[PDB]
Amino acid sequence: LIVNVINGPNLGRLGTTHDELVALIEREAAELGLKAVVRQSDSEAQLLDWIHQAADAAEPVILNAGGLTHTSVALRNACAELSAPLIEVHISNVHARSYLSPIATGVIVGLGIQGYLLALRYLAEH
Amino acid sequence: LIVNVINGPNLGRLGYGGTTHDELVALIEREAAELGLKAVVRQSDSEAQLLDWIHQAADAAEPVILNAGGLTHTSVALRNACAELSAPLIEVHISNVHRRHSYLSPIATGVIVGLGIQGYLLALRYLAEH
Repeated sequence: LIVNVINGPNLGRLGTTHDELVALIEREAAELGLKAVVRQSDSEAQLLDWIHQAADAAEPVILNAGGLTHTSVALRNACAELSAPLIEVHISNVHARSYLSPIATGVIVGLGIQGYLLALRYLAEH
Repeated sequence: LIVNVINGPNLGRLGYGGTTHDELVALIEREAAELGLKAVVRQSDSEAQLLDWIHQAADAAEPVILNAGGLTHTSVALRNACAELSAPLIEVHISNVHRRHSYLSPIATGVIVGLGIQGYLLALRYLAEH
């Protein structure tokens, strides 16, 4: 039922606005039949807290981090504790140019912001 | 209009998806219709055959949803072949491959790994609205 869409460093900046996407994500979540706490931050500590909560709750996560994607063992460790599904999403294509991918259930890269809404659809059907 | 969905070596020997190929091939076509597309769902172990299908889609300017098998990691040919694609190419794997390096991913528009046979349908769904 409850899904956590967590976003990281250099995503508060982010062709969409803060909060086009949250609104895009939230209603689509609704249309699918879920609730998407959409959360953003620029610090790992804030980030890690939300991951532990999801693990403590067993509530699915949609994670995108920018700068802590390919640098953070801490973020990998917390994500290892996640009981319920973890879908890594990326808007840009990182492969032309990750820590979590061996701990993520699945990954989506390079499909814009619709990556988020596709991840949802998986979780819902699953 | 037309979406080419191609499958590489060993993918007809499913039985990964839980679901078999024949089942898979119908479902994709099934879910393609409701999105408003004609899923031309193919497979072969022949690398030559695959590459042809890549050329076909390149000449036609059609989007591809590619799931190579073991060629996805090993084959230069397949990247040159994919490097010809003008319209989108979505790379799809049923398992989560993170095999951690894939030739196609740096020239694929996007990738979907570890979401089962549903990656195909999520890939279709990006093409519909893009």
